[PDB]
Amino acid sequence: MQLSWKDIPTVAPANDLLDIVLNRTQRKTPTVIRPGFKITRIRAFYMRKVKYTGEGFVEKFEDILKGFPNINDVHPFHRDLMDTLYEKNHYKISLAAISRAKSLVEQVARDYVRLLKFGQSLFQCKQLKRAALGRMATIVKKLRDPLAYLEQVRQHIGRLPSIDPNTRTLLICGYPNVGKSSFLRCITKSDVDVQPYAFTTKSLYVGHFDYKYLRFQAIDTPGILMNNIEMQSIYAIAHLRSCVLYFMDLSEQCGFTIEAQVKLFHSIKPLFANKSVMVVINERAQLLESVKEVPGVEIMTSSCQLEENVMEVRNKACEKLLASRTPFIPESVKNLKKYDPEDPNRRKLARDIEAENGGAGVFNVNLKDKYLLEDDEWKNDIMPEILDGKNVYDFLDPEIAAKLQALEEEEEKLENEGFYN
Amino acid sequence: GHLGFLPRKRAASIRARVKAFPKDDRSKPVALTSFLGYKAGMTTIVRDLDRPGSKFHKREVVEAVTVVDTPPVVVVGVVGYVETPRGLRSLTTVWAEHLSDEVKRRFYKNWYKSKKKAFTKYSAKYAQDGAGIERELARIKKYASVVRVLVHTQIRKTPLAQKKAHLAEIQLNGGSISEKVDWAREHFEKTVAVDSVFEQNEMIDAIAVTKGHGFEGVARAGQRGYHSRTSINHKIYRVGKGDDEANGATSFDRTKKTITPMGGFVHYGEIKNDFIMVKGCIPGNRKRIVTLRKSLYTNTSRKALEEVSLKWIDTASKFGKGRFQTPAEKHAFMGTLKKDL
Amino acid sequence: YHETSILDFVRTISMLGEMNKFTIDENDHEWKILKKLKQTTDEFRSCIEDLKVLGKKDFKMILRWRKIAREIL
Amino acid sequence: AKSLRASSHLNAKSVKRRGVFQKAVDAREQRISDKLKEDLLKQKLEDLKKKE
Amino acid sequence: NGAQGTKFRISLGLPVGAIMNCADNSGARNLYIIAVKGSGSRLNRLPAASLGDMVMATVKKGKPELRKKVMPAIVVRQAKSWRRRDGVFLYFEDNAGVIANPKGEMKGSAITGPVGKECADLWPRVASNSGVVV
Amino acid sequence: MATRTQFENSNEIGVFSKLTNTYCLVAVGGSENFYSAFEAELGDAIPIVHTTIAGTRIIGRMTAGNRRGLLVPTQTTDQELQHLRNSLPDSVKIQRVEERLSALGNVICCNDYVALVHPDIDRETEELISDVLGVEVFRQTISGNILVGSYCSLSNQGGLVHPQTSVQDQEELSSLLQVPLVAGTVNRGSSVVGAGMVVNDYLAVTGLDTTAPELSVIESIFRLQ
Amino acid sequence: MRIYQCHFCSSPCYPGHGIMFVRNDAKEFRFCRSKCHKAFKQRRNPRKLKWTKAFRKAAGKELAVDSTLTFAQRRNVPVRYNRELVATTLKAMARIEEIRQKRERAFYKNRMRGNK
RNA sequence: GAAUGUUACCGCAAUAGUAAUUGAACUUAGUACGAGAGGAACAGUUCAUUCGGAUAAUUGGUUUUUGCGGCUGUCUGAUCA
RNA sequence: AGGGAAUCUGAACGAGAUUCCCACUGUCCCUAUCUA
Repeated sequence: MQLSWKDIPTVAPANDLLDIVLNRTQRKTPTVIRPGFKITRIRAFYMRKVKYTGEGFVEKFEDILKGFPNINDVHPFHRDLMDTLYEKNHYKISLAAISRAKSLVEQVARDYVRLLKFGQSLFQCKQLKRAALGRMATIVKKLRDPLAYLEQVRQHIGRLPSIDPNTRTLLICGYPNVGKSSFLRCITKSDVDVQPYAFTTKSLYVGHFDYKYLRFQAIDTPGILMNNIEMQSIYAIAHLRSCVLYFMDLSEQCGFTIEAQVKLFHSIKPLFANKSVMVVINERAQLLESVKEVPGVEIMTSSCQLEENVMEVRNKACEKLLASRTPFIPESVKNLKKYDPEDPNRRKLARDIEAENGGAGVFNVNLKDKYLLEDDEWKNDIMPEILDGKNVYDFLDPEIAAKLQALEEEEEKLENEGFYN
Repeated sequence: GHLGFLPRKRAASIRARVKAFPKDDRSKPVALTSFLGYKAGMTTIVRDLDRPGSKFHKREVVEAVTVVDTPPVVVVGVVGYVETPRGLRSLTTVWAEHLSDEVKRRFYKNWYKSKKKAFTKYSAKYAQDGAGIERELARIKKYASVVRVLVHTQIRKTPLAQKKAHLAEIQLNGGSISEKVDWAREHFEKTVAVDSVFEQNEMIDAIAVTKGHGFEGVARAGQRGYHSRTSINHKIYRVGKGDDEANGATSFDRTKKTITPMGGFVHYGEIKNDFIMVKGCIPGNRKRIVTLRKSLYTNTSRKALEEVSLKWIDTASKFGKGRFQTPAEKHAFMGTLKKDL
Repeated sequence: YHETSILDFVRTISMLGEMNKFTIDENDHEWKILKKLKQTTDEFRSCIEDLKVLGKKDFKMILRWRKIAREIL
Repeated sequence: AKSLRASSHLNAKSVKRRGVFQKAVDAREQRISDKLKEDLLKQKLEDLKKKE
Repeated sequence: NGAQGTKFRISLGLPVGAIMNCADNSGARNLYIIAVKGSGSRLNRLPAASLGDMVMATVKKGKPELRKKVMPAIVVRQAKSWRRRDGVFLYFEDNAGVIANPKGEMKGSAITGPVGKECADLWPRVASNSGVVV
Repeated sequence: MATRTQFENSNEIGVFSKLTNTYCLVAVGGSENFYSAFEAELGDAIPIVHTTIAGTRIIGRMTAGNRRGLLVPTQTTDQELQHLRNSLPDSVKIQRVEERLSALGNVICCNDYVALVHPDIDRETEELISDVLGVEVFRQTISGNILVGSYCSLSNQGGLVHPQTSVQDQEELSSLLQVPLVAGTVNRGSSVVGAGMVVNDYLAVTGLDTTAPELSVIESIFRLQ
Repeated sequence: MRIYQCHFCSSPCYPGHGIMFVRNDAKEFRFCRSKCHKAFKQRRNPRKLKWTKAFRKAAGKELAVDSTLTFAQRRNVPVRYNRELVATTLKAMARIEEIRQKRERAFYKNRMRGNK
């Protein structure tokens, strides 16, 4: 599948694997039969056990085979990256041994069930069942080395970083312990050691940052002097759609000659020739212009102690990577200050009200005391809403006293007339 | 079914007795622990719900409540129990010297044929400075780890055609046994009101003999119903008053009406006295005597702590269909009729 | 949910099934002629507004009425 | 799901019962016993109605 | 997934094997229920849906684009008498439901007829694609 | 001014709130953090109303309103209508509208000057929006999406439509509204842009799944900073 | 809380009584009992059936146009709650009820004349 | 249900059975932890599923109250019954 | 004056058989009540 693989079912060390599959067939299947039963129930008993152990080992083997990434079918970076970190031939030898063993176990189960429908005694049938599961055990005992390898690869691939070969990347290179660890330290949130020796870093550390509203990933590298740790860096340069930031130490530090950095830059030149290189400086000055003889290079002088030029290197890197009627506003809002969360002196929100009053789901918010009225003595509203079959809100208007008195006039205009006799 | 509710047999009496009581604190004031009435009624209430965290916070909920009729219980005795390795053991009961016609009726199965000569020699046993009564009351106060109150119901103030009141035993959860037996001494021949035992927003456990369905046919055939059931955690919504008109009036409705529906409840009369409006459905049917105990323990969740703001009481006709709250609203909507004019 | 004039219904059984509201509009001189009848009074006004509340007996109150309107045309 | 007799929930509910949850019941009890004490005086006035 | 806040009990009117109408302008006219997501389990009892419950339902009469794939369906019209907390019992004219993804996001751009109060409360994006509520 | 929040873990802000120039309307959820989300950004300047319509939390896509008025549907109880009037200042009018349709937040997309409506709305409301809100009313469709509210965010400053809107429809519709329109999204490619964010002349509140490349577009077209 | 009118009777529908019916057009048909609800289901004319109020209005057995009946309006523009403006309504509603009852009684007398 | 004087009321409790169940929703949180993608838990509160004990306020159902009404036929020489 | 359309069998058939489409129902979800 995609970038990373943490989600793999664990690999039992071939002795415990036996203790899982065989114990499960002892616990999950019926275990007690008399010799005095019918032969048909004796047959069906031991058949059920051979088959169930068959499905047992196969289930565990299938989990390994489907779980591990199909090395030559994933991605050219990952096909080669796993080839650098692990002996790719042995990685395919190990998984071939599991694929072999699963087909073996399938063959054993299919054999002994077919052989089992001809058993004449409980003893013969028992000897055949013991033969079957013992044979499966022998197959799994022959897997003590590849499964010990598969557990170690599972653990170490489970902790590998997830680089995206389709997002905007930028490799960070140079000699081991130039000061590029301080660069990624001061560009993003990733803890990389700046310990004063050669190979401090042993793998590709990743740092994410955001500029011009976009997802970037700068990949720290161990460095080039060939080793598995060293070749990891070179293949990261080769297979990633990236720009390479080769770092140089124009100082007494690093413990390596600057001329050796020149020799290494021009030697590794072919595989980063397509990548639009940036070079950052952290007779003699003339041999920096010898580095400048490369078609695509730029030279910049910076200091990691200050936080401005480290940002400016990033700016030029990202720039290289992209090319590769009136509204109504009340003055009560305009005059209002901003909400500073770490301020000792501000207004208390309802969030802090409910905490001070205790609990989230226990505090009942008073809908009253928050609405505007003429007299705040009648704030605690009762409001009848219903009187005798007819709801109050339908009768409720202003000037109902004057409207009532109009109907009072309409009383006396019918009072003296003589409708009530 | 449920194997706990076995044997699934007919109860000993309609008045089921309360099996357990709320514990005891020996610093609390003297107060009754269980009350009794007569369950008869069921009705609909709306209320706004101040239950925070819910989907119905500051919304309105309609719900079914039951009206138990509870006339003021009258104290006619006290029982003292010693703590034994065999359980409890009643050593002395004491009575009220002059008891009603109702309880002297409870002492006979055939009331009319008798000379009504129940407590004649017991009242004549009182007839002096006390001397023996105070001796038995000393006997209770000296020993007897728990003290229970003998009461009875006011059957005549209830519309029931039974005339025969029920005796009961109610323990006291007020500390110092001295104050128990002396509360009783202050309460012979006197009556106890409902709201002196309960109030609003209080959880109770109403116990009742469950509506007999007779013979019925491992899922076994036999008797269905008439079992003594205890149901716990029914919230009291309203305690009412007989003399007070506008019991059906809420903070919102405020129309002068009694919770009694038009033409009363079905198969049972009106209400002419104190009542408890309990939420949900209490076991038993109408006309059934229920005994209301209180909670056994501190049962506070937010279903027990919240305040009920009753908005409206449905007093429409349960016998038939409901269209009018008052008789006044029937002939207000109707206009005037034939026999009127 | 469909709305037409009564006059649109006149000029066309099949109409009444799909419809919900026929509308009364007094600005037309045509409706002023239809207003002055022994019909268009006694229950007929409310029958116009709520067409799916009617039933068979109130459909025939309209189907007889349409032919009265067609003879005026 | 935690049971009805789950030990941790019983202990969390005992943390509740020593706070607000009992105090409200211990105020309600005082209001009930108060009205019970009020019920003696009314009946004693109706004793003095006949004693008059 | 998708449902906002708690969900309370209303009566069950739409079992498995019930044909309801389709209400969105996606293309389908009707919907056949096959399974109800988040239901109880008795012996012999069919899974019964109600208003505002995500069911797995197939198109029977509609566009071929909406078919070939069994997809989630939220019931917006019930026609069986359920209860509201405001006193009344109510029911609609017909059974109707709207099709959506497992996240609760709508495929259609508008829902015809009334949408139930409970359904529009629980599902936010149904109320976003609602013309009529209640 | 672009705030990013949630209601009971929900990105659809416009469903659970209605925010205008003179008021903010919020649903009474268990969590008060949504109320405090606005009270942080708006303070005591414009009133934030703890409110419900028909006992539903889904207020913003049920109501209509601007600086002058407020429209609620038929299903609004007289207690909720009493409550809204009590909470609001007397400068803003309130009217319950009786219609075929009840989701007003999906039907009346408006600002302080203009309004877009559903093409099948009644004439009575068409002459009621004109009076209570005092705004120009248009029976206009946004790229065949008949509900104008959920698929168009709108202000006095500018507007935001769903990305399926045609260029011809952008020019034609912005000619009606007289504001610049940009086809954009909210909450990581959600098409519902009206309920995905609440907006006025000085604040834009989105959901916590709205990515920054979309957030820059929102800030630009509504011209905050 | 709202006490409604039955779509058939025009009788008072209390909360927790009868059934509300909603069409695909979406309007509310509240009923007070299943007598009225089944009468609606049968697709009857209410104004033909005598026991309803719709009949009694149009046939004029009861009154239709009156000054007391114009105050039971479905009212829309809300009031800011004055203690006085509610205390006035409480006595106003009890007043208008008395006058409406006396007027209806007078209408019954004016209808039942010529029988003696 | 006889018996242990009769008869009645209130009780005690040996013993026997016993029951609750699981799911997620809001704060706690977009915090801990995290290159990122993502992403918890206790305390507080809110619902629901299954199971049980109930109950009929309302809804729906139900009708030899055959309660009232309508239709068809049939008899009193016709109406009404 | 109960449908309809195919097919297997001896173009309609015949209470031939099967399958599907449409309608209907307590067969069921899930029982409830009444009468004899």
